[PDB]
Amino acid sequence: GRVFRYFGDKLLISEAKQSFTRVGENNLTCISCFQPRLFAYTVSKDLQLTKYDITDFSKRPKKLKYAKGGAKYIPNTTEGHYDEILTVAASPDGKYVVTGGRDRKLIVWSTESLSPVKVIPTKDRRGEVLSLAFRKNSDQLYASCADFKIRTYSINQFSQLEILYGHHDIVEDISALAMERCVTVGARDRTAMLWKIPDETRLTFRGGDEPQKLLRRWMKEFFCEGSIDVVSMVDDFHFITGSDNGNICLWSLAKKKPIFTERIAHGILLLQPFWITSLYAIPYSNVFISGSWSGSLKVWKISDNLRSFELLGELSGAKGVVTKIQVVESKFRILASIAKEHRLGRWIANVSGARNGIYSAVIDQ
Repeated sequence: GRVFRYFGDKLLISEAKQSFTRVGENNLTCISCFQPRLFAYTVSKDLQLTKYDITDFSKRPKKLKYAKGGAKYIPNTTEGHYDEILTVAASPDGKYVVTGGRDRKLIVWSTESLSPVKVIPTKDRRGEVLSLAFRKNSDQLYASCADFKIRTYSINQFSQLEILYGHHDIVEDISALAMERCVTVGARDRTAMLWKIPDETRLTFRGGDEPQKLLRRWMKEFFCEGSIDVVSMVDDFHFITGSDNGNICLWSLAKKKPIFTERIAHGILLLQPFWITSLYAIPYSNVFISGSWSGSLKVWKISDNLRSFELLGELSGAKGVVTKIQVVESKFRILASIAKEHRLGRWIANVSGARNGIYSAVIDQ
């Protein structure tokens, strides 16, 4: 279960085909893609869940069906959303799509009819759902929540399996592959945590390095980190994080500190760095994609020795706040949800080219 996909150098990024599709909704917060006919699912603060056919890389995402929630659904076990949907994940088997958000509910819908087949409450008055991730090739779902807990589920049992404890702030983002494990990030706790579910153990990785101290040890020959916001797993032994100081860090499970750091990865604009608001490592490959609100999607390549990563290129048609990135293949198709606002309501001054919809990029070789 390690990195074996080396197509980073092959990618024809400079000649990528770019498109954008407007939606009549406000503020996409997440996008989830299904891969065996390929599908995408989008959720919005406007309480809309939408399904797209994305199998034809020649044409933009084709809208198939939608379901909108609303005030009607105030109780929390009703089969509809009544507060901001923050996250969406498509089940690996093609049968289910599950949503969650500020109304402290998981709602699992059938992909067939886009109808709610099960509603599973978190049962906590602070348990907002912030992020979802299925174990790959499984029905095991992991939901990171705002009450500092990660909840696990068996989706074809429609039940809650257990609860994981460790974080000391909201668990903003969570990533999982094929193993029965997951990575989470705790925002202001400035930790990433690796949960080995069957071993009942957990690794803890710490950021939040004092700049004066960093400068002090750099003189042996920058920007304050206040939150680690995003995370993505590249293989069963490595992962990447993104912070609100622009840092993209590569971590190995064996090391306490990051094995590599690219500081202010999306630049600045006395000095303020662009946050990393999106991060997706395509599983077991040497490429990952990063997003902010700086107007482009940065594609990076990891070294074959896994000790560094480097800038492959930029996808510059991606104006707006990138809230989520997914990658599908047949040819790579990058899909990214673009909003005028940050998923969680963090305040963003002047977003250039603010807009609502889905960015698509098709890359060859």
